[PDB]
Amino acid sequence: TRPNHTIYINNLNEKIKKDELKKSLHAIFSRFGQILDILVSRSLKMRGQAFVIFKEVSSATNALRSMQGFPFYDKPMRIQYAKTDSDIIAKM
RNA sequence: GGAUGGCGAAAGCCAUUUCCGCAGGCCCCAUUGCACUCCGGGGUAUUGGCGUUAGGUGGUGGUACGAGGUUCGAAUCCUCGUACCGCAGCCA
Ligand SMILES: [K+]
Ligand SMILES: [Mg+2]
Ligand SMILES: [Mg+2]
Ligand SMILES: [Mg+2]
Ligand SMILES: [Mg+2]
Ligand SMILES: [Mg+2]
Ligand SMILES: [Mg+2]
Ligand SMILES: [Mg+2]
Ligand SMILES: [Mg+2]
Repeated sequence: TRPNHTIYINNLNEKIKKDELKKSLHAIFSRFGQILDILVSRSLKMRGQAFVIFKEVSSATNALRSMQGFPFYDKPMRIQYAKTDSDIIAKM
């Protein structure tokens, strides 16, 4: 557990189309602090996972302790910090 | 794409097709995966469109050619249109 600007989320319902997932994720997470970006992919290795990048590490960390396990589409979210800064954060 | 026919030396472009295929509907298998350019696979439906970067309307930049205007005349500047290309969305 090494605090990062980006929370990593897996165990997401894989049926949900992309656009919808982002929309829903943004509604739930944008209320923990300002969000800079949400990355969703439905590649063989990326599906079921989502990368939410807050603007301040204090937000990401708060979202984590709070949304951990939260129902989402009949599936508990499993959240963690992202093993590595996100492209936009690092350049900055 | 294959085949067949048309102009061609090919490139290509056109056409046809109860050959194969693509996006869109609907099901099924597989994946618990730490990424930032994308990207598993299969069955069935399969009109129309397209042809592996594989559908469409209208829209924004571009490339191409055309028209009107600019001008003495323009290959310049201006706008309009069309074909295509990367693009966002929406629809299939
Ligand atoms: K045919
Ligand atoms: Mg052929
Ligand atoms: Mg021929
Ligand atoms: Mg001939
Ligand atoms: Mg041909
Ligand atoms: Mg299909
Ligand atoms: Mg298929
Ligand atoms: Mg002229
Ligand atoms: Mg004149």
